[PDB]
Amino acid sequence: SADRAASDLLIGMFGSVSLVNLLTIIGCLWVLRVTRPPVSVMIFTWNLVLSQFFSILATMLSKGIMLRGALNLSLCRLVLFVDDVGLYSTALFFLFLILDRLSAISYGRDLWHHETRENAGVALYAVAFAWVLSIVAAVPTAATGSLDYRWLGCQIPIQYAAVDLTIKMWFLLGAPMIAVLANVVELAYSDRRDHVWSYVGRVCTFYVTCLMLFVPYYCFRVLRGVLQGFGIMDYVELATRTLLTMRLGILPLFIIAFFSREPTKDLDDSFDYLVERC
Amino acid sequence: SADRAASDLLIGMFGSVSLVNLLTIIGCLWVLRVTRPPVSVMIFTWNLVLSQFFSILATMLSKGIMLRGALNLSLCRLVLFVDDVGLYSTALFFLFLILDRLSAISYGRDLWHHETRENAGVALYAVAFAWVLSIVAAVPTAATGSLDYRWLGCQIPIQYAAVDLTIKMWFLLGAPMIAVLANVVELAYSDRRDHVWSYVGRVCTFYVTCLMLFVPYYCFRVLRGVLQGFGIMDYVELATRTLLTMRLGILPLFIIAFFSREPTKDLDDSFDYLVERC
Amino acid sequence: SADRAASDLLIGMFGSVSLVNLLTIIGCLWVLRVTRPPVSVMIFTWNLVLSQFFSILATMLSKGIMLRGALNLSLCRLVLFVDDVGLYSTALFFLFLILDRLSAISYGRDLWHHETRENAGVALYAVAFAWVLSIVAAVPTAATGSLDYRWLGCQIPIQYAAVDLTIKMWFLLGAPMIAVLANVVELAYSDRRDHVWSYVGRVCTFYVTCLMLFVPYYCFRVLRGVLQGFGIMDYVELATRTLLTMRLGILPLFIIAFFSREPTKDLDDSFDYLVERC
Repeated sequence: SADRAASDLLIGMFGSVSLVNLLTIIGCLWVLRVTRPPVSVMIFTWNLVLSQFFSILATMLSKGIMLRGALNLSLCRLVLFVDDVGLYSTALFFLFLILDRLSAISYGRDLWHHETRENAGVALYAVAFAWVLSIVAAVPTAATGSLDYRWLGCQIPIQYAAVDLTIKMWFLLGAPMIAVLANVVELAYSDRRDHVWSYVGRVCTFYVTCLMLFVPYYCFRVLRGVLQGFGIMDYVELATRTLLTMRLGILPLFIIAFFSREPTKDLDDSFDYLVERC
Repeated sequence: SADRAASDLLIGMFGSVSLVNLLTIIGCLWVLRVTRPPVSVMIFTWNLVLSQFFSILATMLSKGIMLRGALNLSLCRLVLFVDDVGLYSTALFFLFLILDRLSAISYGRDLWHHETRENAGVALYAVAFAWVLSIVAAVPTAATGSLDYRWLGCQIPIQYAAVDLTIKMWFLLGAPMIAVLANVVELAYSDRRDHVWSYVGRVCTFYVTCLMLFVPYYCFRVLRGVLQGFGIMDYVELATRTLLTMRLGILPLFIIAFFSREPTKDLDDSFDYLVERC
Repeated sequence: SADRAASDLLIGMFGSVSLVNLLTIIGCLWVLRVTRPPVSVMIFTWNLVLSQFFSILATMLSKGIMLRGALNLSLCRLVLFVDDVGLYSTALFFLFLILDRLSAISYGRDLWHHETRENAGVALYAVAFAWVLSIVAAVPTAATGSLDYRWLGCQIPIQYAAVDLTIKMWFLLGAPMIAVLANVVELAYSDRRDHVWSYVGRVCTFYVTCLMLFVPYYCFRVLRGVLQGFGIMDYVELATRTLLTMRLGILPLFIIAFFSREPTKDLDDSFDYLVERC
C-alpha cells in the first residue's frame, strides 16, 4: 500500500502546482484588461477558467485525495460527471476561441474597437451551447461510473472503455480539430493569409499537446480488456493516468497563448504600465 | 389504466394538432410560389415537409394510438425505424437549408434570378445524401427496438439508452450546430455581415428550441438506468416524452422561418396578391 | 466447402487486380512529377498510396488467402486493426485532399509556383494527425476482433456490429462529407465559383461511390442480428462483402481524379513528353 500513498502524493502535488498555475492565469487575465480586449475574448477566456477549475476540483476527488473511505457509487458517479463536464467544455471553449480569433485576425478586425454587439452575442450564445452540450455528453458517464479496485480512485469500468474513448476522441480531437483544419486549409489559399501564420503555429502545437496527453490513457484503457500486488500492467496505467492529470497545468497556459495575435508582447506592455502608475 | 387512456388522448390531440399545422405549412408553401423562390429553397423545404409527415405518422404508431394489441416486436422495430428516419432527416435538412440561406443572403444572391443550375444541383445531391444517411443511421435502432411495458407504446430499451443519446446528440445538435456556429463565427468578421444578423437570430432560437425539446427525454432515459401502479419516475418519463412530441408542431413552423430573408413580409405580399385576382 | 474455396479465389483475384491497379497509380503518379505539382498534393497523394497498400495487404490476410490454419485470435485482432487503419486514413486523406484542392482552385492558386512553405506545412501536419487519429479509431477494433466461423476469415462479432457501423459511418461519410458539403454550399454562392464546378462534379461521384460500397456491408451486419450448409443469409453476406473488397480497385483511381483541376489533360502532356525525350 506504500505505492498507493506515493501515487496519492504525486497527484496531489501536481494539482497543487496546477491550482497555483490557474490562479496565475486568473491574475494574468485580470492585468490584461488594460489592453482592451474584445468582449468575445473575455467571454471565452473567463468561461475557460471556470471549466479548468471544475476539472481541477473534480480530478482530486476522483483520485481520492481526501475522500477515501467515503467514496461510494453515488459520489463516484457525481465526481466523474463533473470531471468530464470540465473536460468536454474545455475542448469546445478552446475550439470556439481559436475559430473566433482566426476569423478576427485574418480579416484585420481583432481589437476592441473592431467588434460589434453581434460579435459579443455570438460568443455568449456559443458559450451557453458548449456548457449545455458538455452536460449532455457527460450524462452517459454519470450513469456508468464505478469504484476503482486496483487503486483507491474513481474510474469508468473497462467494459465501457470502448464507448468512453469514442466520445472522448470525437469531442477532444475528432470534431474540434477537423473544423479547425478545414478553416485553416481554406485560410491558407486566401488573400487574408499574411498575418495568420503566427496564430496557426500556436493552434498546431496546442492540438499536438492535447493529442499526446489524452490518447495514451484512453487507448490503453481499451487495450487493457484484451491484454489482461501491482504488476507491470498496473504501473503503466498509473503512468498513463498522470499524463492526463498534467493537462490541468498545461492547458491553462494556452488560454493566454490564444488571447490575441501576440500575447507575449501585449502582456509586457500591460505589466510594465501596471507597475508604473496603475 | 385510466392514466394510459388519458395519455393516448394527449398524444392523439397533439398529433392531430400537429397534422393540421403541417397542412397549413403545405398550403403556405404553395401560396409562396408566386414570390418565386430559388429551386434550392424549394427542394429543401418540400423534402422537410415529407420528412415531417413521416415523423408525425410514425409517432402516432409509436404511441399505439390505433395499433394497440397488434404491436409486436416486428412492428415496433419498423415503427421506431421510420420515426428516427424523419428525426434524422429533419436535422440534416434544416442544417443544409440554414447553410444554403446563410451563404446566399450574405453574398447578396438569394432571389430566383441570382441562382444557377449548379446551385440547384448541389441542393439535389445534398438532399439525396441526407435521406440515405438517415436510413443508415436509423438501421441500428431498427435492430434494437422493443415493446414498452410501463406504458403501451413502443420504445428503445434502457440498456441501449446511452448509445441512443450519443447518436441523437451528434445528429441533432452535435454536427449541425458546430457547423452552423463555425460558419457564423467566420461570418461575424467578414464584409458580408450587414444583412445576415436577421437570419442569424432565427437560427439561434431554432437550435435553442431543438435543445429544449430533445435533450430532456434522452438524458432522462440514460439517467433512469441508475435512478431505478405508476410512480414518480413513470410520470416524469411521460412528461419528458410529450415535449418530444411537441416537436411535430413547432419544427414545421421553422420551415417558413428559414424560407427567405424576411418571410413575414414576403408572405403578406403573396397572400394579398393571391386573394385579389389569382 | 466448394463454395468456400470459390470465395477465396474471387477475393484473391480482386486483390491481385487491385494490386496491379495500385502499382499503375504509383507509376502514374511518378510520371506526373514533370508537370510540377504542389508539395501539398504530393504529400496527400503519396500518403494515400501508402494507406491503400495497408488496406490491400490487410484485406487478403483478413480473408485468409494464405494464413488459413494459423489464424488465431491474436492474428485476427492485429489484421482487423491494420485494415481499419488504412480504411480510416483513406477517408481522412481524401477529405483533406479534396478540401485543399477546392480552396486552391477556387482562389486561382493551384500550380507549383502558387504555393508557399506554409501551404506544405499544413499538409504535412494534417497528414500526421490523420495517421494518428486512424490508429486511435482502430484501437477499439483490435480489442473486439474475433475469428469468423461461417467462413474462414476475420470479422467483428455481430454483437459489436452497431458500434462498428457508427464509427464507420462518421469516419467515411459522416464527418468528411458534412465538411465538404458545407464548403461547397458556401462556394456555390461566392464569386470564386466559375472554375470550381468541374472539381465539384468529381467529389459528388466519388462520395456516391463510397456510399454504395461501404453502406451495404455494415448495414447488413447490424440487420443480421435480428433477421437470424450455407443459406441465403450467408451468400448475401459474401455478396455484400465483395463490394467492400471492390473498394481496393476503385478508390486508387480517384487519387489521380483529385490530383489537379484537369488531370486527364495534364496526364496526356506528361505521358507524351515522357515518351518523346525523357
